[PDB]
Amino acid sequence: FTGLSKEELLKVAGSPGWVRTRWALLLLFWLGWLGMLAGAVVIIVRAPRCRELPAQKWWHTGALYRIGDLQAFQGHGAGNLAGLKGRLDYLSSLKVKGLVLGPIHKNQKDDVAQTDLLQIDPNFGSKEDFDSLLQSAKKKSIRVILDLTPNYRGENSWFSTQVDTVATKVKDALEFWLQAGVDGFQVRDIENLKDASSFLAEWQNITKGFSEDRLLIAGTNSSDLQQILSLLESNKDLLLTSSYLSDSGSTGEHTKSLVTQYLNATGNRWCSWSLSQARLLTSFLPAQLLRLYQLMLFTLPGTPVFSYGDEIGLDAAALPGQPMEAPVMLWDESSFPDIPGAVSANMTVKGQSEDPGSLLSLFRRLSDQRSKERSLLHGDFHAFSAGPGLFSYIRHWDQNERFLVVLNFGDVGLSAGLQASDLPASASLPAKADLLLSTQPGREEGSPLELERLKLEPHEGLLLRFPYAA
Amino acid sequence: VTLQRNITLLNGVAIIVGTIIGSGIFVTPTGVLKEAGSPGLALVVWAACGVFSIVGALCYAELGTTISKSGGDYAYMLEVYGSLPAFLKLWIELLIIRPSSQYIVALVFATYLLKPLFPTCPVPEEAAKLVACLCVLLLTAVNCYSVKAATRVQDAFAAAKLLALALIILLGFVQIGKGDVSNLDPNFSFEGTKLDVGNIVLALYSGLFAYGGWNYLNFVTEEMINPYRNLPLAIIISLPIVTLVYVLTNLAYFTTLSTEQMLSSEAVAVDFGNYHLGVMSWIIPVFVGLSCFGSVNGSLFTSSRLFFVGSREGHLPSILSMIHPQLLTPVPSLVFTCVMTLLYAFSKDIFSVINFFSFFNWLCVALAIIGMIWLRHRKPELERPIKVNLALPVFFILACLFLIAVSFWKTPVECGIGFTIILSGLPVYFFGVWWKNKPKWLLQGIFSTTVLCQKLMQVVPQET
Ligand SMILES: *[C@@H]1O[C@H](CO)[C@@H](O[C@@H]2O[C@H](CO)[C@@H](O)[C@H](O)[C@H]2NC(C)=O)[C@H](O)[C@H]1NC(C)=O
Ligand SMILES: *[C@@H]1O[C@H](CO)[C@@H](O[C@@H]2O[C@H](CO)[C@@H](O)[C@H](O)[C@H]2NC(C)=O)[C@H](O)[C@H]1NC(C)=O
Ligand SMILES: *[C@@H]1O[C@H](CO)[C@@H](O[C@@H]2O[C@H](CO)[C@@H](O)[C@H](O)[C@H]2NC(C)=O)[C@H](O)[C@H]1NC(C)=O
Ligand SMILES: *[C@@H]1O[C@H](CO)[C@@H](O[C@@H]2O[C@H](CO)[C@@H](O)[C@H](O)[C@H]2NC(C)=O)[C@H](O)[C@H]1NC(C)=O
Ligand SMILES: N[C@@H](Cc1ccc(O)cc1)C(=O)O
Repeated sequence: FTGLSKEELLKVAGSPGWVRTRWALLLLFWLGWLGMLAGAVVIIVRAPRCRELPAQKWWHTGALYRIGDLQAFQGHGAGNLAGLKGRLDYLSSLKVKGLVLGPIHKNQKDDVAQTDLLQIDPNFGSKEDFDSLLQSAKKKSIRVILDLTPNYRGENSWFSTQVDTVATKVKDALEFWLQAGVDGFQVRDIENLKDASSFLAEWQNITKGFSEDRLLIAGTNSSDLQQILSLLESNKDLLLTSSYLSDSGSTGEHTKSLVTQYLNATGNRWCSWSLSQARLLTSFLPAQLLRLYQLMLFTLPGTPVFSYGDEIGLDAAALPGQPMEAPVMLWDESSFPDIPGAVSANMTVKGQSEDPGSLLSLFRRLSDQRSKERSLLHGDFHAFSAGPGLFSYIRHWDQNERFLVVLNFGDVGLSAGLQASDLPASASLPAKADLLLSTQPGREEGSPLELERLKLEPHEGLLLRFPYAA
Repeated sequence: VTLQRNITLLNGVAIIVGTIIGSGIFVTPTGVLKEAGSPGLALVVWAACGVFSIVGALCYAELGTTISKSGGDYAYMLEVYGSLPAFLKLWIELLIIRPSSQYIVALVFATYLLKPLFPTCPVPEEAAKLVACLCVLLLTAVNCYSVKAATRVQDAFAAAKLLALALIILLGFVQIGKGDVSNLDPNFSFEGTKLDVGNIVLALYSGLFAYGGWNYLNFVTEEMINPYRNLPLAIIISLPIVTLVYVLTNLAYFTTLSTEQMLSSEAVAVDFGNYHLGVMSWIIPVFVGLSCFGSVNGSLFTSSRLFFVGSREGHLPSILSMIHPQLLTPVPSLVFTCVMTLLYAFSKDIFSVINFFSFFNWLCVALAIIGMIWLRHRKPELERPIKVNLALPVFFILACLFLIAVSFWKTPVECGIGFTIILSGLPVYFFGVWWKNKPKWLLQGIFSTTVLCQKLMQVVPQET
């Protein structure tokens, strides 16, 4: 009811000069469409490409959990092999991708003739129970690594006898246990095994001969870099857990030098980060540094290996009358029958599980972040200089959220002075960054924080993040 | 000169199927499993959502057969509640809802089409925007050219998306029939009744996004051949097929990927294709993009018709609802819809207006069904070839009221902002529609603009 009708429009809209404009506008529209398509094509072509994935294995994704003494993990009571089915749920909580069970084979004494790595010791259980445990763990997406150290009851890892017999016996054991369905092996105290390099290479070859998702782990006690490197001269894909890192490197500069030297010497290859082969973190660190080292080990380029109870900080100096190698796990206040009441409420797993400022919550957050972020999964690592006593580095893979870790190992407060001036332009740190967490409560989370006036409290760590910006 | 009746039963079925099956089935299952925990709970949520959608579709089928005029869900309110609520709904529909939805679907199409080129690094936005704009322009040009071509395109793309879903079903069946699964008989493991209903309803909420669009056929009524018989038959054919296909697709998803893999995924279909194909795994994302393409068409068409009706009642300028004498298509309405859709390419927070308006659909549906019941009570003289038994609409109304209460519960602040935006539509109504005795210097300007647009587009007013 507003405008011309059919007849008037026919009269006034058919003249030349009004039909030319319609065709002209149609051609302009089609030319604009073609130009937009050409622009989109040239933008797509002139763009950086993605970077191919490095084909991560199952043990490249998260941390490893070690259960040295199986009897003491379930507290006072039966140490039957099936009891782990009640605790396995917890492993998933911690989001650990592995589980190194202790030696469960027959072992009388240093007599090699009566010790066989084929039969499970009757105290722990039976073969059917082990198969049930393996199947349940596989259904839970948690892998199992079996320790095959012959003489674990004795002081010496081996029987001090002639090597070849023990080597043949263990190499026979690997085949049977692989047919059983285990996902990896571990051998400890190889410094007591003469010519261990050839045996380790042959065992790695026979383990890889079954599948490419089979792991072999070796353990030493030597902190010498050259001795560690000599073991890996003939082996490229062997995880060697050693006490190299834990050599009283409390100060930040020494720790940074150790990490950088090891990474440079190994050729930036995949490694395992731990403080020892069978010892807890507290055996080498004071109680004031446990959070710092847990923040460190969950961000370094490798597989972090933690012993059982390291998520809540067990120690053998708080409960007397205990072995130095097999502390009892503190599940509840009834964990320790002796001295009935010495166990407090903050030293137990259930007490820390509800406290948002305990070691357990920090461990859970770090394990969740490590096994989910691609930069922490397989990102490049670059450490840069800072103040006198600070360890500062950055993780960046291709284009994902870059991570920046700053640790203050000094006993007094100090600034940052984050003067890099040498990092590649692909990962240059910006003026502002977020804050995932801090070791010491008192800092708001998520809020962007300027990295120019960074003040660090004594023994504090920061896990800032920032996006990729070319 | 009118709009010809050239939509058959197959075309209506294709429209409904293409609109419902978009990108929800490839993304939502992650959220459903996140808020449900156990696979069996997710399956029962999807089944319940399907039943709820079937109920609503039957109600709307009866309502649209009772009132056989286009611009559904808006013409019903115009006839029952009057002119002011109808304009209040139409203003919001043409201002925020439709352009944002179309642009979001176009962006999803653009991003998923280019995914094989950049499998890991994110697709650049400066090319996704251009691809989305090209798709919108091409589809609006196709719609402007003819109506039969649009129906053919919709049929082809509905067939394509059905074929993709069938491929997923066959892959899942091949996986499950070759041996162990260990993901179906312990289905109630980790059966999370977290906060009891306090979370369960939220799970249902997520499923609803996958079951949206069953009411878009009512937008294009009085353009179908024999609507009285075809309108309910198309819905009856479409809805159970969609429900069964969705359930089977979820089962196939669960037969391959673990729970932790699913909650850590951003696109379940992409991971499914990567696992089951390895090589030629780009097939799964490409089809997804194609699906979105069809959805865009299924939107634009309907949207145009809505605005067409919006101009016949005087709520919109008379330039709309004008037909090309030869092509017999509403060119100005389609042009306006395309311009409004493209105008949202400059918004950097497009994914927020959906959160702003999440209660608006349920409120409109509840109001329409309440008007259905009131019209049945007060005017028992109309022709009702289909008559759903009572106590069904009242339960659907109760469900819609609970749904809008949940929507307010989830996020109150932008719900209030949406209330304010809706209330902002009163001055425009009182200036444009209510004010008749306009100053003489405005009527001449509007007339000149309309005449210029007519001469540019060669469109004549509709005559009956
Ligand atoms: C281990 O398997 C490889 C491949 O068949 C062979 O030796 C490898 O390659 C060279 C040549 O002998 C050796 O120096 C490496 O130590 C072997 N790499 C491995 C462990 O795969 C040989 O058949 C097997 N035995 C040896 C020598 O390790
Ligand atoms: C590993 O630690 C043990 C002590 O736990 C030490 O082993 C000594 O090795 C030297 C020869 O290398 C010998 O004196 C004995 O074999 C060990 N001495 C002892 C235990 O009295 C040593 O600390 C480490 N082994 C090394 C690298 O020598
Ligand atoms: C140790 O790693 C460095 C890393 O490049 C290798 O080259 C050194 O690079 C640093 C930093 O630019 C400079 O001091 C010299 O260019 C090199 N000095 C060193 C540390 O040697 C180096 O070749 C690697 N191995 C050695 C020989 O230490
Ligand atoms: C467990 O937490 C309590 C609560 O703060 C703390 O108890 C302290 O014990 C230490 C000795 O290690 C002493 O400083 C005081 O007896 C307590 N100080 C307080 C009340 O903070 C301590 O953090 C933990 N208890 C221990 C380790 O004994
Ligand atoms: N069904 C659409 C989602 C949708 C939601 C609301 C609609 O109005 C239309 C569609 C999809 O699965 O992608």
